[PDB]
Amino acid sequence: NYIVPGEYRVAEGEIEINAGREKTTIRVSNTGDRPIQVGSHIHFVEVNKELLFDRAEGIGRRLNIPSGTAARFEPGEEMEVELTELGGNREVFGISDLTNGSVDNKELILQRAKELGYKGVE
Amino acid sequence: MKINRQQYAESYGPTVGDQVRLADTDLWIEVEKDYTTYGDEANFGGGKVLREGMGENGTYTRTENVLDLLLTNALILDYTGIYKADIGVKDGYIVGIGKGGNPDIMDGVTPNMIVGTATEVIAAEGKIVTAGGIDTHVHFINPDQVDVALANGITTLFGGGTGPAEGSKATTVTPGPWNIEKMLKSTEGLPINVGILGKGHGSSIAPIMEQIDAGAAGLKIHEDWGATPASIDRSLTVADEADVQVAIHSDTLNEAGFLEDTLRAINGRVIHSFHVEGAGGGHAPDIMAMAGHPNVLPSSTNPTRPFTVNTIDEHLDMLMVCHHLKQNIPEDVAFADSRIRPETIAAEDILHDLGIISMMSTDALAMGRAGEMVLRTWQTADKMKKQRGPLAEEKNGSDNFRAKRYVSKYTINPAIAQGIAHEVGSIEEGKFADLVLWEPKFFGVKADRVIKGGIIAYAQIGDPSASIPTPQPVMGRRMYGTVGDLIHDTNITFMSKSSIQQGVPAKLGLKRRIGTVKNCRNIGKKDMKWNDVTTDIDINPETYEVKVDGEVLTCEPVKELPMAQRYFLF
Amino acid sequence: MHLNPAEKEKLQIFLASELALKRKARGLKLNYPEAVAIITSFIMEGARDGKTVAMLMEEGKHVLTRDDVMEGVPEMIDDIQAEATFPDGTKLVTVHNPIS
Ligand code: NI
Ligand code: NI
Repeated sequence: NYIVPGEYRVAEGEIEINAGREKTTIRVSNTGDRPIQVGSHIHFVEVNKELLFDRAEGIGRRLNIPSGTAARFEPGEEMEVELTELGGNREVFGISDLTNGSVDNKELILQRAKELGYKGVE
Repeated sequence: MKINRQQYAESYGPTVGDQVRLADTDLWIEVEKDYTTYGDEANFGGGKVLREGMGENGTYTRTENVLDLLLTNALILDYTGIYKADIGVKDGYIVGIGKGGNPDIMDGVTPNMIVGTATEVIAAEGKIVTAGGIDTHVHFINPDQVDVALANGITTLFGGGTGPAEGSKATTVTPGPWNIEKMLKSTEGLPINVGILGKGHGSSIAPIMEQIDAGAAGLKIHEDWGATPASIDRSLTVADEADVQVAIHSDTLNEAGFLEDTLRAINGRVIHSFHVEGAGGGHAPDIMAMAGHPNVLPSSTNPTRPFTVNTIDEHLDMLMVCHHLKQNIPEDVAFADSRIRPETIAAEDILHDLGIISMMSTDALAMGRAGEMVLRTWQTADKMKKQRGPLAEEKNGSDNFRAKRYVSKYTINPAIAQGIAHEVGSIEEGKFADLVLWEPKFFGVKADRVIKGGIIAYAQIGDPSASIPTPQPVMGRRMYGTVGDLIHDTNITFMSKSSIQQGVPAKLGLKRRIGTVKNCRNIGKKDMKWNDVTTDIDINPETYEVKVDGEVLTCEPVKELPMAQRYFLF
Repeated sequence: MHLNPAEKEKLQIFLASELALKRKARGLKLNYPEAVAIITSFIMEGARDGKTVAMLMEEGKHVLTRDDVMEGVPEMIDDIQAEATFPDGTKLVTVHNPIS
């Protein structure tokens, strides 16, 4: 019968974030010398250049992590990260200036990434 | 990706089905629906979602659906319902309830709630957001009382007064066009929405109506100025022709007639009954029967809310507002006995719980407390939940119906009564951005934040000379929304249609926003929210035994209440 | 005295803590504001006495116990932060769950 002011009585079960979206699992390494934290909603092909992964897999995708959380990559280490598709109009403007438009133009995005030497571009 | 409900409630706030306890009371509010998409929640901070190229859109300008303010992950408690949503505010007006974010990368974003370069983010996660309380019974006596209202989530003050004057100390009346103009000029420095009530007394139409033409937002009929049937008739005629509300403080002495004569004078017209119970003032002792009429909108002052052991003893010595009494005079002692009847207060508790009394008010500094309307409203709600038990419409062990019924008693019902519902009163699209953010442990006691017109006007904030805002002394403080010419843009001065048309704001040089008082004479008891119950109330002239539909009305006073010594130093 | 507004505000904390101590002396259970004031004044007095920030952050958890405050108060006070003038300058002290 203990009472605590402003306490939650949450329901039972869990809740799935980003339901009904395609999921991928990719291997990401940090070849730099400083830690790199990646946000939940940032477009994954425009992440730091020092990040080594299959960049073509990062097009139209973001980290499938709880909103507001980040994934940490220490120097010289590798992680398995789950990526989920973006939503809405599927357009990305800004960040690294790699897309500035619809994310469907894959080959143009990889060409731009290779122009600035992003690691992992085939 | 699984997330347990505890972590989600800790991060973004309670979701559908999660219940929150209101302060230290026994009331649990359960979220009915959520407008956000799981995994796409909007939050602000380093590495969070709302960033350029991310949940914030860095392409569109201000005019292209980009908001001016976004309250994120808010827990809206309103007469409409209890649900989780994000609030968009543009130009100081609520332009959307739903999911705000970046339409290019997010799913289900409300089209007009795009987060852009002009957006300012306020984190409402873990907080309860309510509409600013409306106070229709305010005696303008002390300029310091405004903050006392703001600390309790009150954003509109309706009433009259010219300061610590006897007529102002007794009645909510700003008598005369000159005094109305002076008070309207004075309101330029009050960081709160203001409505001014005139003197609704006189045998002729013109003296009353010139007050309305001068800027009065309504009329007050008090027994101190003489509540004769002629005054009621003239005031109601003026209100009907000018479309303003009339507040009645009936004749306690029954000098010119009983309650039936007053009802005949009203003649089925829409009137607002101040302190309908009677202890504050009214026809001794059957005034509360007014609460049973469809054309009467009943309210109730706070000092009798709820019924406590000390309520009877405290109220005896506070009667001096109307006129002073001596303890050894046979007549005035009899006046006190017939004025404070414990049976009427016990019945008023249940009437509030039964949806018969529709509104709540302070009637401040005139046998009322300026900053206890919400506090005493929720204290009454908790006491009635403890005594009468759950209502008929309740389900799932939640108090959603009771919360909706009691929140309407000081948010939307006063706004509908005064005709200002189109601007303020509830969290709806197109309404003024008057919001109050409460921490669930301080809900109804201290307002965490008070935002007026899209700008934070009041805040429970700490030391101004620290590295961060949190360190002690945390106290209520006026924010940048009450500094300089900004005080003119975040506040509304409600005035009559005739005064607005005549150019009174321009003639007086008023810089505040001007609100129109309209749709007052076409409403009734059924227009109230969750409190549209009309019945017959029998008050015994001998024993003051209040009866409804043949059953007695009484409750036992409570020695201990929530929202109490646990929170207040004194 | 040459008082900036900081001292004017913190004198109120000192007065509130003095009232709280007076109430506690007669066996009263402290509520949220008296407990907050007492821990804040203890922090400030310790800072004046020359204690380091770490020492104050430690001992702030033992000035009041769960039995000296009313029902539900310890859960209300998640943390207490106070800005005080240590010998090296003005510094911030944060005590997490000061009532155990
Ligand atoms: Ni009155
Ligand atoms: Ni009054």
